[PDB]
Amino acid sequence: ILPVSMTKTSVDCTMYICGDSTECSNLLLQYGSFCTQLKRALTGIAVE
Amino acid sequence: TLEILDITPCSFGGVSVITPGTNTSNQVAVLYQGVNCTEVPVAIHADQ
Repeated sequence: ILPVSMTKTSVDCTMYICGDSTECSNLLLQYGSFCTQLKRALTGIAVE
Repeated sequence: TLEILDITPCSFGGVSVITPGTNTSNQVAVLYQGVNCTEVPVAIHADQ
C-alpha cells in the first residue's frame, strides 16, 4: 500500500481572517502580500 | 417587529478565471467553485 496524493485545500485569506468586515480588509491590505504568498504556496501543492 | 428573515451571504471572494493567454486572445471563461448556476447572481450580487 502506497499513498499517492493528498487532498487539495484552497483558502481565501481575506475571508478567513477578516470576516464580513470591510474595515478589517482596509487594514489587511496594509499588511502587504502576506496573504498572497500563502495562497500561492497552496496553489503549488494543489497542482502537484 | 417580530419577523424571522433568512440571511443569504452575498460575498464570494473565490473566483477562478480561465484564460488562453492575453497574447493569444482576450476571451475568458469564469469558474465558481462549489456553487449552483442559479445562486451565482445572488452570490456575487451581479445587480450591483
